[PDB]
Amino acid sequence: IIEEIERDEAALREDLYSADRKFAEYYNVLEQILGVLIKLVKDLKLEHQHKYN
Amino acid sequence: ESLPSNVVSSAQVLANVANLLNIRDTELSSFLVAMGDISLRKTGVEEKR
Repeated sequence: IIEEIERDEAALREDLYSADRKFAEYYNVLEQILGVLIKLVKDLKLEHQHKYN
Repeated sequence: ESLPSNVVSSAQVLANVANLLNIRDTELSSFLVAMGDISLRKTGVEEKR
């Protein structure tokens, strides 16, 4: 029961715990799809090529 | 012949280690907190959020 309070808090946010981890686990794996497209203009590829065309 | 056999062996068996933090009344401290909220505190939000 003493640790059930922890379950009443840690397991209360257990879905909140894991979901935030996977909402933070995608900040880098998505960076190779979501974060490369910002890089795709920040790598000067389109910045020079909007001017290149 | 009855101090260790009866009153020590019945009053203190639920007084030594077990009921220190969940039986603070006759039998109800678990009912309203442990059974009451400590069973339900997670249930309060862990579906809404």
